[PDB]
Amino acid sequence: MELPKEMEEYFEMLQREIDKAYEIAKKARAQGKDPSLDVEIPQATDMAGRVESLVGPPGVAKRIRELVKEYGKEIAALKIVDEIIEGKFGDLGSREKYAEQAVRTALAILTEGIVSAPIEGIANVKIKRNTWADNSEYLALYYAGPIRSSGGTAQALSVLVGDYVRRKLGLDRFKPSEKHIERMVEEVDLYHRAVTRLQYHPSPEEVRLAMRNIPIEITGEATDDVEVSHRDVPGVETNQLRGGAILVLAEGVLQKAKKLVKYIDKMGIEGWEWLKEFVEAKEDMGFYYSLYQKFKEEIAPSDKYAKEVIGGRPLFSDPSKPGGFRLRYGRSRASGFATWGINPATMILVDEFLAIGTQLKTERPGKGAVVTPVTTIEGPIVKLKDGSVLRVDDYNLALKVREDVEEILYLGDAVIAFGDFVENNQTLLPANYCEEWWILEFVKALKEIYEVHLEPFTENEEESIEEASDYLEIDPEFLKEMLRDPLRVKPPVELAIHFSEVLGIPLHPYYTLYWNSVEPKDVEKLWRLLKNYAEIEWSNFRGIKFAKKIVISQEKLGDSKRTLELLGLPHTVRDGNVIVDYPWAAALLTPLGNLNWEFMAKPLYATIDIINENNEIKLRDRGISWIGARMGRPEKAKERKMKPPVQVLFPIGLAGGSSRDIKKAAEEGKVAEVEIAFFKCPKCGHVGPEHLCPNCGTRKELLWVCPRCNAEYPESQAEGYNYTCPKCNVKLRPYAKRKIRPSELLNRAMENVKVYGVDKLKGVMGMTSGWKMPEPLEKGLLRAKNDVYVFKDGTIRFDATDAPITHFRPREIGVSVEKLRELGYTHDFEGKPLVSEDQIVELKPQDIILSKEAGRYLLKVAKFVDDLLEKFYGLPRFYNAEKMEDLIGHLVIGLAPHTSAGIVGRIIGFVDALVGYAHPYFHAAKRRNCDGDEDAVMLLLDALLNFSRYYLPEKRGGKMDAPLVITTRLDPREVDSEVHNMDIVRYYPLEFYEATYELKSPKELVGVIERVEDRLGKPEMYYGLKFTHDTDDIALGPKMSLYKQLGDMEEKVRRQLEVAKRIRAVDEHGVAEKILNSHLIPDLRGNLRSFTRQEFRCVKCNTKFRRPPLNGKCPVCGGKIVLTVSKGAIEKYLGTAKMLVTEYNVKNYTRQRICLTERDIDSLFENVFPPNDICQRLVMAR
Amino acid sequence: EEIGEEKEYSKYEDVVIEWNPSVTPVQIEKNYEVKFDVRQVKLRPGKEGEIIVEAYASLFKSRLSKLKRILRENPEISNVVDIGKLNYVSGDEEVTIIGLVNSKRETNRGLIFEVEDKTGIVKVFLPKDSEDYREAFKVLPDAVVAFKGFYSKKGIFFANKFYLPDVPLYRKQKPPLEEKVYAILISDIHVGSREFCEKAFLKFLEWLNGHVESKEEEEIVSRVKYLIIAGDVVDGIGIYPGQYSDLVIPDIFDQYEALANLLANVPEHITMFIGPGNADAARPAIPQPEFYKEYAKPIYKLKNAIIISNPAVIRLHGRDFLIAHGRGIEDVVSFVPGLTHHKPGLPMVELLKMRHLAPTFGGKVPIAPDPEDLLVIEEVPDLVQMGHVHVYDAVVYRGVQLVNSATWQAQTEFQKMVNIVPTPAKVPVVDVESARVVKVLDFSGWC
Amino acid sequence: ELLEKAKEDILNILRQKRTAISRKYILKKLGDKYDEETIDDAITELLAQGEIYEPETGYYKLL
Ligand SMILES: [Fe+3]
Ligand SMILES: [Zn+2]
Ligand SMILES: [Zn+2]
Ligand SMILES: [Zn+2]
Repeated sequence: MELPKEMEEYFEMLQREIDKAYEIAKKARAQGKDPSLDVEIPQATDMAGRVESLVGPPGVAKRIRELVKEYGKEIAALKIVDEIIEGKFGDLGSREKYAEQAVRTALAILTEGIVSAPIEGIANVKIKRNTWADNSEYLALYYAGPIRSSGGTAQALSVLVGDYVRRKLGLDRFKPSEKHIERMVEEVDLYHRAVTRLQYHPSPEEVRLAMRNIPIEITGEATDDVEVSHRDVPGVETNQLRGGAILVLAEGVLQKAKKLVKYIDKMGIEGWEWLKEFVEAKEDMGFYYSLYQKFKEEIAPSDKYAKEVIGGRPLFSDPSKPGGFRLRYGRSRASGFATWGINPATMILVDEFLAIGTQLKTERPGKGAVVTPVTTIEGPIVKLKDGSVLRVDDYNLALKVREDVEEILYLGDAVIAFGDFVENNQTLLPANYCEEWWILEFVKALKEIYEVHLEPFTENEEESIEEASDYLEIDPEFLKEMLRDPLRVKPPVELAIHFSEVLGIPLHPYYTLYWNSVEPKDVEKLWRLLKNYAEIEWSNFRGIKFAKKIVISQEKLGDSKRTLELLGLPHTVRDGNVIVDYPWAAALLTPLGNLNWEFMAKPLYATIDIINENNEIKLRDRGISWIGARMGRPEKAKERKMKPPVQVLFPIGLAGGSSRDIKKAAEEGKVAEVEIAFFKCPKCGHVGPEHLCPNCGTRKELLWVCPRCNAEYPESQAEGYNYTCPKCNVKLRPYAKRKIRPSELLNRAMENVKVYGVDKLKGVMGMTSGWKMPEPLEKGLLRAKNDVYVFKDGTIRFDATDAPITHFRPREIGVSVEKLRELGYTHDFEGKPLVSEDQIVELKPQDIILSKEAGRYLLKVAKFVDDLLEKFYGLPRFYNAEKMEDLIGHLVIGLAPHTSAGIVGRIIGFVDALVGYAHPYFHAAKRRNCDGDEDAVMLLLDALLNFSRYYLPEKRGGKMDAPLVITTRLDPREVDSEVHNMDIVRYYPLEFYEATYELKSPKELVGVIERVEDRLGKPEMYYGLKFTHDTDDIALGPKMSLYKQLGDMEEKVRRQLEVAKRIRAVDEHGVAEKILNSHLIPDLRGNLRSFTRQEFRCVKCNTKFRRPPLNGKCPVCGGKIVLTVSKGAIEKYLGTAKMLVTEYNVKNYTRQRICLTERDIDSLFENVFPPNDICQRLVMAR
Repeated sequence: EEIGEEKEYSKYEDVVIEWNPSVTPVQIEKNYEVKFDVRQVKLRPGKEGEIIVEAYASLFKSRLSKLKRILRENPEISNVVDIGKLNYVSGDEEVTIIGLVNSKRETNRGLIFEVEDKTGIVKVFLPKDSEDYREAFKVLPDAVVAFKGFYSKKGIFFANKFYLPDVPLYRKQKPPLEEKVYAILISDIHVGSREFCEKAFLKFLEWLNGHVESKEEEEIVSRVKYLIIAGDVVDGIGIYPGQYSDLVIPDIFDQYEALANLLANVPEHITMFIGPGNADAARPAIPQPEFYKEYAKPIYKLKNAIIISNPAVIRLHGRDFLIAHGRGIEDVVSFVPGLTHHKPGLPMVELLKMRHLAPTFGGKVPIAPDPEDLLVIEEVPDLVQMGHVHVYDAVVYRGVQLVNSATWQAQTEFQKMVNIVPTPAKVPVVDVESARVVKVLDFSGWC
Repeated sequence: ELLEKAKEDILNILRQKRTAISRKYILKKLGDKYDEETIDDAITELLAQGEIYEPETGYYKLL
């Protein structure tokens, strides 16, 4: 590729920094104090290198690179499989080895080398024979637990690759008996009932159809301990349930059948007709009256998100109900991938249950979303406690009037991108009327009438502005500012009316009330009331008559005041009168013709239709489309600790206590019998767990023990003997059960690193790795001194929620222009030089914005690294950081919990919110989207120094979530498919808006709106992306959610129901029953059932007894015996349930169940412990 | 779990069934006395957990004492020594130990137990060649048993016999009755369900009123003076998730009112005994004292009804009738292989020869905290009645008759999911003089 | 006759676009074809005849 000058320089600068880190990492490791003599994280620059360095075989990178450009990466996998079978890459051995290597390599190529499915998901590949049917050979694939988190798309491709390999090796099909099919049908349903709710639950007929045709077996080892009815099935070695295989069958081939069909068609695989057949079989009146009916028929409300309600997680809007979330089409600076954008005022008025980064269970576009503040869009309309109505579009106003709010008539707006609609295949909803539509109509009208060409959102030529201003008789500066920023700059009402009369465009959306939210009869009554009992003050503007003030008495108005509230018309109540102020009197009286023509209700017509029939100024619908949502999974930004906190990976056993404190064991001078590996010095013969000899100063060799005769062999002899004991002819091991003295080791380490003042130092009960090599204790001492924690591999990690960002301002992240110029930034997004902190700058692919908590933790980690380099290795310091602002320009590694490949990033700033901001390409490179996912960041030098493959767990899944290979360049072509649907246009055109009323599928509009996919291959995919909606600040709003300040369940339920009561579009009575049926009755009944079948425990020991001891004491300890399920567990939720039953109007079934539960709890404990109430009234009425 | 809109149902308010003038009842005096009732005992009189643990300990100690007293009645049992006193005696002297059963393990040469008494815990080994090896092969945990053998200083009690508290092999024959009296046993009505048989129950009610086709049935009906119901009179609410859609009368008050309206057509000279069950509005754990009066009032006001506990013993003309709902049959089936449903007589034999209605703790039968155990069969009865299995069977073991009343509910989906095929609308007829079943009625043709 | 042609052109301009039209646009469009004096003469003759009327100063519309 031929990139511009900037991108190549940026990548070269990143490479120079990486090389600078690697040089120190290499110098430090060569001293011999670590498990290896070289850095254990290789770097790769493309998919081919990652595939070669993850699954092999050696020498495959060049072939992949050659074949990809020729065929296109789908035929390349097949060609690589063919070449591996033929033996071009060496002689592997038996046919099973060839099959395993080919399957792993092909799946890695198709998956792009990031997901750990080829490494851990697939366990074995074996050849088996159809003994019962024909004695013919077939191919079998075994799956492990890690396959359950590898994604749906990776599961089906494995089946496809297995089928291709078995076809290429000249094998036969898998022919199942009826017993196999019946067992699979039972197993799927049993798994769904017992252990986990499958996202897609297949019908038994579909399961049978799948089992009858797949040419390869789908089996594995038992994961859960649940027995099955069908037992001793030939060819299946476990009577227990298998999880990975059934999740593959349910979610890969069935759920993602269409993608598999597309891959089959593109690749050319034959024999997959049944899947294609299954896929194809699977799939006199007013204007607005008809539009509403057709919308209701074609698009139906969805209530899947509101099935479950959890206490403390409120519900904000009912499914497709006016007064909820308005739908606005667009993408903000910090949203678009899967992220919504809402006004910060909405967050405050819901009692701060929503904070930046909080997940939402959404109805229409997708299942989940994340919130991010947008200031340009509108906010809630509220009713005060004295009857006044206000519009809140500011943070300060919401902060000021929160305590006086009585009802929330409208929640606000939501900004959802077109790319999400394309991704989820959601039919377009009718668009509401907004400013960007109005400005397009404005410029089109100017072009048609006066032949003057103008463009919104850009800088137009001066002469055109002057000519248009002369024609329209307005100030040219105002016209320029309105065209440049139509969202923030709005004309007064008199200019809007003049524009509507002269140009012929509709009324401005700002001054249009929710006219279709009220029936025509209410408007008919309001018309007579306003004509008879109202005093109005008039005004003139260029021959146009508009109202200025309306005063009407409250007693005469009567119940028509609710019509004004439903119309969203601000007004005040004073001295028994209702007063309508300046801008809104015209908004109310102008669409009605200033009372010149009478308003009469007629059948099969709406309010806007009647208005448009006999009025000069036309209107458009403002609230046609609504969306509901619910809260789940608050935002997260915190450091990572293993379940018991661990500061060093050193085994201690039970000699340290529950906290596993090495220092405490050293003080008491105990002897611990742990299972650990030792080393032997070649010259003096010292034996110890350290690597360097404490006396000579020379590197030691590992000792191998024989499990039977207990003989020690150094590394050289063990290599010579082929790791077999000559006497016993058994396999040797690197570890043995040995006894150590913690006091001497700790004292020697303390003398070594000159650290003495440490109070606690926590290790592990037992090592998991096969080598069982311990970490040096000096590292633990330094970690304890600097108060940092260690993971399984040996690194320190920080976990946070991820949100997207594409453009930023220097003032938001607290960085001067000089530092940005030192970092390489020179221009803004419009092409002008960077001179001010208020400009908008495009974000480079691998630059990230951290949070304050992340900076606070990473400062400690940097101090730890510097201390380690200065004392342990005797090398100059690297970071030299005194404050978190000194980490700007340094490198990190991003990693996802379900992958085994990392990407390098660079820090450029900090924010106050609890999120992690990065380019969408950065998140796509970790195979994640921004709908509530959590990723990890770690410092590069710390990972290079401390990471070792020897520390990893032996069992499957230990290589998952580990930096086995990192990537130094970012290529949008090989990150993820979802990001290709994201839209990058500055503003949507008129064709989109007019096509919304026809209810089109988004695939018909792909050619109109530019997307990322159209730029792939060209040098333009790295720069030039744009956004629709601006935002003043990306960290404005509440930081922490209210769910974290509530401890008791009763307080949670009370706050939840208060929020439900305040919102107009939520039925609190319906919410009251959902809590009882989803969170309270199940727990009460489960605890009541489990009380009578519990176990008993001793306090000193931890022995479990299935029945109480007769003497009342522990048989061995003699200590006290205590319950497992106590009375407090049963009755913890009873008062809240009683309150819900007595206040809100619930069904009779629930009332009787709760009353019976009370009676049952009371009756069970009668022998042990010898007025206007809901239960008494219920039992007295009948 | 979603509850839909309300519905309109019926409560059987307009059912009247009269008496045939052809059948003239025979004048027989009534001799019914409730020998045992849970609400007759008075229980003797601070962290809650400590008191709960003490209550459970007292329960198990009381069970041990009662079953030890039952065991000692066997003449062949002699020279019983405490487990904590095992070291005093020599290693070649025969001794007998009595205690509960903690764990049973089957080895390649015999059986190994862990037997616990109030003084200690010992490990026992039963050789395979022992005659009473199959009886030890079927012993459920938490049952009081006895062992007879020598003790080795190595710490293993080598036994050669295994005893259980059984029914004695000889019992005196009761005196005859001047007149002949019959009784009828039914259970599991489940009023308020969709699968409840209505036409079958109405035909049953018309059989008690003298509408019969045969002369022998005319003879039998004129001599019926007792009717007994054991558990599951109503379907309840909230038993399992997904029950509202399976209910016709989804309210507890109207369920009991409907049961009262149906039962009012029972003839006047017949006396009814009704007891609680699993689904009924009563105590969540057994033993259950009675129904909640404020909920089940309509069946309290019947002028020929007596509410009894679970379990209870009824003496009819000098013959003892043990009546329990019978949830302990399920625990026997799970443990011992070869005993399945559709033949519930054999699990009943096991329960009887262990002389405890629900021995195992922590299984699938809930046991309530009580200072004293009331589930021990203290006196050998003449007839035992249970339910909960929905399959009819009747066996005789050493002079006692064990009868399992059927159900009035057709096959539900949960049963066909676990493969249980019930036998609906079958009614045993028993003779008081002999405590034996003389006839089985079949109303299953109608519904 | 050139005045009559100018009057016809002025009538044609307003018919195609059914809205109020500023005077500057008319002057620019007519432009070099007719000098300003003739444009004003045509406008005043049209207003005298009553074919068109002015809602505001500098704005004309069909009547
Ligand atoms: Fe039942
Ligand atoms: Zn040495
Ligand atoms: Zn050896
Ligand atoms: Zn203990």
